[PDB]
Amino acid sequence: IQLQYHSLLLIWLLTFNPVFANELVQKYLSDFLDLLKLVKITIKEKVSRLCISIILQCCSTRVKQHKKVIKQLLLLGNALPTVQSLSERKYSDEELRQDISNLKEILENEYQELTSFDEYVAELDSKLLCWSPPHVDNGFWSDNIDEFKKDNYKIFRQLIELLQAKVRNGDVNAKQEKIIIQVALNDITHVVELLPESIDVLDKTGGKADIMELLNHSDSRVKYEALKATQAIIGY
Amino acid sequence: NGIATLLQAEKEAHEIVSKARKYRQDKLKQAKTDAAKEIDSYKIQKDKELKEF
Repeated sequence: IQLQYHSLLLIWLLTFNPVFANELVQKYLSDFLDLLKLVKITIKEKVSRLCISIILQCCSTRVKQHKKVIKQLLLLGNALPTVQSLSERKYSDEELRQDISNLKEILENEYQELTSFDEYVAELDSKLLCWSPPHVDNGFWSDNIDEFKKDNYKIFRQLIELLQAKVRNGDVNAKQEKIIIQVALNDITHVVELLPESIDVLDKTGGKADIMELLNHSDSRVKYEALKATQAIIGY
Repeated sequence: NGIATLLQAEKEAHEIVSKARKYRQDKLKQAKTDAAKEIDSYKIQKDKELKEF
């Protein structure tokens, strides 16, 4: 615990300088998420305050690309819900509580400009999908069908590439990998049902072959998702 | 799936058959123009005889 507190203090001191904070922001994209997880797990007021200060310094306006860093953190590390949970939780330390409130306000301001499309884009870039509410939201798919097909179906091509990578990674058949594969299959089925012009692009890019290969997967959920995608493709 | 790939080939064959069927309609349209030209040629020949008269 003492070593972790000293490391957090050193990280905050380094992040005090905006140049060093900006350099460390790109050094580890998951550093903010790890710090937030440690702050949530740790019950020490001083450690939580140090973690909050370090997180704020990374997203501070002094550091370069402050808005971009804040948006990336809120999109990838789920900064906004974590800050909302921390604000709901009661902290004995007054300085730590004030830092948590400031971080929550910053996260809310960053998420106000952001939308579900930005979150979907970040999830696609990170190649991580865990059945997001936009995936199961019919209205979100209806309002984002044109966006997916935009730029010569750039989003559709990215989804096809992610599905191909998951199929290549399907040998491991990990639980997270299986969930990602199922989410990708559901997204492909939605993008085929709505604006079927992307179906031809997916077929040219081997999306149909990937779905057929996933139809023989050992996992029951993956097989069911692949069967549903095939039915949406040419099935009744 | 190997069977699914064969089904895709059947779909491609159906698309090829559909393209051939569409080509047959285009070929019929091309033959339709030739048939109309023959009818026009007969009328032109009759008109030429009237001009000669």
